[PDB]
This record gives sequence, structure tokens and C-alpha cells, in this order.
Amino acid sequence: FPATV
Amino acid sequence: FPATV
Amino acid sequence: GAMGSMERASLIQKAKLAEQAERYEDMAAFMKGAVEKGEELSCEERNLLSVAYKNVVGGQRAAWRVLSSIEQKSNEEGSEEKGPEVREYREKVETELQGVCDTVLGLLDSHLIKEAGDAESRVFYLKMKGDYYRYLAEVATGDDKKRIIDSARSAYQEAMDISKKEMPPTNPIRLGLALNFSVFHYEIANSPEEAISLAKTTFDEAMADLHTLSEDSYKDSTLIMQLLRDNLTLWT
Amino acid sequence: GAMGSMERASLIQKAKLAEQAERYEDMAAFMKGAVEKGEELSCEERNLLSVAYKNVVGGQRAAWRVLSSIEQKSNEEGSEEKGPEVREYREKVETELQGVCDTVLGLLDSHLIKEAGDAESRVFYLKMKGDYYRYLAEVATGDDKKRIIDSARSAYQEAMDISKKEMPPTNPIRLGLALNFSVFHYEIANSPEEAISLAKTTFDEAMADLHTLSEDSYKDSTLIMQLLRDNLTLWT
Ligand SMILES: *CC(=O)N1CCC2(CC1)CN(C(=O)C1(Nc3ccc(Cl)cc3)CCOCC1)C2
Ligand SMILES: *CC(=O)N1CCC2(CC1)CN(C(=O)C1(Nc3ccc(Cl)cc3)CCOCC1)C2
Ligand SMILES: [Mg+2]
Ligand SMILES: [Mg+2]
Ligand SMILES: [Mg+2]
Ligand SMILES: [Mg+2]
Ligand SMILES: [Mg+2]
Ligand SMILES: [Mg+2]
Repeated sequence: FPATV
Repeated sequence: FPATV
Repeated sequence: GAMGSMERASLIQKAKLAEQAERYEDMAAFMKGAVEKGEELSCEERNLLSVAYKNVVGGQRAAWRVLSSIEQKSNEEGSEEKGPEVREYREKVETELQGVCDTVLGLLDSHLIKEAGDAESRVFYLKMKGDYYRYLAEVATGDDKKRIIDSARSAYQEAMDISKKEMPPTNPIRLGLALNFSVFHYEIANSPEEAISLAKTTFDEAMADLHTLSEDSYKDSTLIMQLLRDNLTLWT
Repeated sequence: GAMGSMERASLIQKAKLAEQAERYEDMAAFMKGAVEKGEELSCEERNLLSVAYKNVVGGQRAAWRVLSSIEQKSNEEGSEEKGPEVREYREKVETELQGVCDTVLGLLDSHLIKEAGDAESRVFYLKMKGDYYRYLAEVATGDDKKRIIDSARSAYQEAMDISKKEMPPTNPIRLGLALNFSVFHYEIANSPEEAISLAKTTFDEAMADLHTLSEDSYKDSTLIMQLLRDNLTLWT
């Protein structure tokens, strides 16, 4: 999955 | 801490 | 609410303890209590709120994906019928997830966003609104899926508009907003080109502004820039 | 109970799903529902029950230790007074932990142990009774601390007596019981010599019986033997 903050 | 199962 | 009798400062103190103990459900309940005192949140307090719910919903999303994958496998040709249990339990986790998202959105609507006038607070809360609508969108399959997606988009867009006007391109809130909106485009809106354009333009504009920063700000900004690069690498 | 309307087989199915999703609170609630159907548990079902509660209480113990350490630091000379919050939150976690232990002990007493006639089931349940009394002992500081310690000791001792009579020295249940009783001696009963003697004698008697085993049984036994060796290394 892609990076989120 | 020591191992327990 | 169960936290109504506890002092605001005590709730914040206990949220910090809960974080140290990796008790994120407790941390979230403490922060919900603190928000419901009705006073605005400081920057540190806003971050405690976000950390708590991000961790709770993050675990729920991971569980939901495990169960959804099992469910999808059960509906392939050749798969033996095992009854309603997989769907039921996926639904149970899904409902709990939606409950947490509705709780967060409720805090934002009553009344965090309307009282947030500074860019740092308003952008942060609008990003959170985008994020929790995005989590709702991940599990949505019905009549309202388009409206849920649009709610996420609208919140992210308002946050982006303010961030571009009011914050430098290296501001970590601006960067994290762009990171997450880019992921919205890729994963939710079926818009991988927009996702890639946003991540690249955000990275490049940040790069150009690093020269203005202290060592400590540089470290903060470059960490999130690396997340943008990581996504770009994944997508290209 | 909330699981009273769900089929036994569905509860077991959902416990397995919860395990895959790392949803151990759910897993425990499902298994509690299954036990409360009143039928004896198979070996696989006994292990599901144990895995679920071990993981729930394990997280609570880790959180309790973090908070207890903070509390102890607050009571050192020079430490600034911060009010009742650290004690209160440690107490909250402690009470929840004690609740889970009481739940498990309740299942064992009503009526898993009394119906367990085979060595494999009876030893397993008595080991669990020892384990959950040991977790109560870890947090006990009052009038009943000695009785709680003795309850753990008594359960472990009954389990050891049956295991020595009825099981080979390489049986994983016998080995895991000895491992945990040894830790009881070291950490709870202030008896490090007894802990070390038990771990060494258990290891050595198991070593001597490995020749009787298949490859797969050998792997099972030697894994737990390594845990005994690890503790011995820590303690000597
Ligand atoms: C006071 C305030 O606004 N915040 C949010 C930004 C933060 C300090 C507290 C810097 N920061 C981060 O750099 C990390 N998390 C994060 C960044 C950006 C947003 Cl919009 C939200 C969260 C970066 C990722 O690792 C955790 C810290 C928190
Ligand atoms: C059916 C039954 O009695 N059980 C318990 C023993 C087990 C299979 C299911 C083998 N086993 C293990 O080897 C591990 N856990 C464990 C061992 C011994 C006891 Cl008394 C309890 C648990 C060893 C540690 O890693 C997990 C498996 C489970
Ligand atoms: Mg007050
Ligand atoms: Mg649903
Ligand atoms: Mg644009
Ligand atoms: Mg039935
Ligand atoms: Mg107490
Ligand atoms: Mg002896």
C-alpha cells in the first residue's frame, strides 16, 4: 500500500 | 522478560 | 460521555501515557473527551488526536483487508461454500470502522473546523476530514459511494487551496496533505495521472524551498518528501 | 451473553478469521462464546482459546509494565508531583487485566476443568489456571497476594503431577507447562534455584527422549526445549 501520514 | 508459552 | 467528569489537562496527560503504552483505543477516547470540553486544540493536542485515531482506524483497515481478501477468494469458481460467517465478520469489522470514522468526522463538524481560523489548524482538520471520508470510501459499495468520494475530495481541495495560499511548500502539514490527496487520487478516484502529477509537483516545489530552512526543519520536510518519492517509485 | 445466538461452529470459524486478522479481542470473545455452549473442546479449540487470551492479556501486561515503570519513576526523590493521573491510568489498565484473568479463570472453573479427563486436556487447562493466577500475582500488592500466588502454584503443581505420570518428557504440553512453572518460580515465588533446576531437568529428560520421535514431533519438542535453554542462559 502507498504511504500516507 | 523470560520465555513462556 | 464517560470522560465528562475528567479534567481537560488530565485527559491530555492520559492520552500521552496511553501513547507510551501503545493503548491507542484509550488514547482516542481520552482525546475525544478533551475535544468535547469545547476549547480549541493546540498544535500538540491536534497531533495527539490524529495519532490516536490514525492508529485505531489503521488497525481496523488492516483487518478489513485481510477479511475482504478471504471473502473474495470464497466467491471464486471452485471455492467450497462455507456459509455466511466470512461476510458477517467482515461486516462486523466494517461497521466498527465506519463507527470510528463517523466519530472523528463528528468531532471535526462539532465543532473543530468551524472554530479553526489559522492555516495550520484549519488545513490539518480539513486533511483529517478528507482522510476519514477516504477510509469510508475504501469500504463503500452502495448508493452513497460517489457522495462519500466527493466529500473526501472536497475536504482535501479546501485544505489544498488554503495550504497553497498560506503555507510554504516545505511545511510538513502542506506536504502530508499533498501526500494523502495524491493517494486519494490513485486509490479512490481512479486518477493515477493526477496522483503522480501532484506528488511530483509537491516534491519539486519543496526541494526548491529547502534552502530557507534550519537543520531541524530540513529533517522534518525531507522525511515527508521521501514518502512522496517512495509513492512515485511505486507508481512509475 | 452476546454470543448466545451464534452457532458453536460459526464461533470457532470466526475465531480462526479473527486470528488471521490479528483481532485477538474478537477471537477471545468468540472462543468464550464457544466454551459457553457447554460442550468439551477439541485440542485445536483449546489452542484457539489459549492463543486468544494469551494475546489479549499479553498486551495488557506490556501496557501495565510501561505505566508501572512511569509510576515508579514519579515516586523517586527529585521527581516533580504530577497528580493522580499516572496511578489512575495504571489502575484502569490493571483492572481491565484482572477482569480478563477472572474471565478466563471463570471459564476454567465453569466448567472446563471438571469435565477434562484426558491428560492432554486436563494438564492444558490446569496450566492455563496457573498462568492466569500468575498474571494476577504480577499485579497483586494486597491482603490476598499470598493466596493468589498459592493458587497459581497449586494449579501448576497438579498439572505437573499429571504430566509426569501420563505424558512423555518430550510432550509439548508437558514442556510448556514446565517452562511456565519455572518462570513462576523465578519471577513470582522468589525461587530462582527451583526455576533453574526445573528448566535444566526438563531439558535433559526431554533430550533423552527425542530418539523416539518422528521428524515433525522432534521439531515441535526442540522448539520448546530451546525456550528452556534461552531462560537458563538468561538466569545463569
Ligand atoms: C502541530 C502540528 O501541526 N503537527 C502536525 C505535523 C507534525 C507535528 C505536529 C510534524 N509531523 C510529522 O512530520 C509526521 N506526521 C505528520 C505530518 C504531516 C501531517 Cl499533515 C500529519 C502528520 C510525519 C510522519 O511521521 C510522524 C510525524 C507531525
Ligand atoms: C492441541 C494442543 O494441546 N495444543 C497445545 C500444544 C500445541 C498444539 C495445540 C503445540 N504448540 C506449541 O508447540 C506452541 N504453543 C504451546 C506449546 C505448549 C503449550 Cl502447553 C501451550 C502452547 C509452542 C510455542 O509457539 C506456539 C505453538 C501448541
Ligand atoms: Mg476544568
Ligand atoms: Mg456494510
Ligand atoms: Mg492542481
Ligand atoms: Mg447449535
Ligand atoms: Mg488495583
Ligand atoms: Mg520437583
